[PDB]
Amino acid sequence: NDLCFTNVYADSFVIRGDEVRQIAPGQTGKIADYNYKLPDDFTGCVIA
Amino acid sequence: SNFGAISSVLNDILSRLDPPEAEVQIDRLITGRLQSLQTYVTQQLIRA
Repeated sequence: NDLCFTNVYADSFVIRGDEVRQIAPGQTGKIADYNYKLPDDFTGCVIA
Repeated sequence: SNFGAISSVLNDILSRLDPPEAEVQIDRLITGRLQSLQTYVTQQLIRA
């Protein structure tokens, strides 16, 4: 609540509970590899 | 020298470990390589 942001994106999708692990920087597995990749220097929040 | 990294070969680190954790092993290794190169040039300035 103290900051300002240059631009903001909100990305949305559904996955299995045990795949939520893969939605983080530098992870791997079918989701991270073939569906949705975060950059290694990601700035942001993941919410599920 | 290892400088307290898990091995002293960059290709070994990168084969053995995933990117978020390989990075701290590489960073530890390049810190010792900077210290040794910085030590060499300081001795060469004093000999010169």
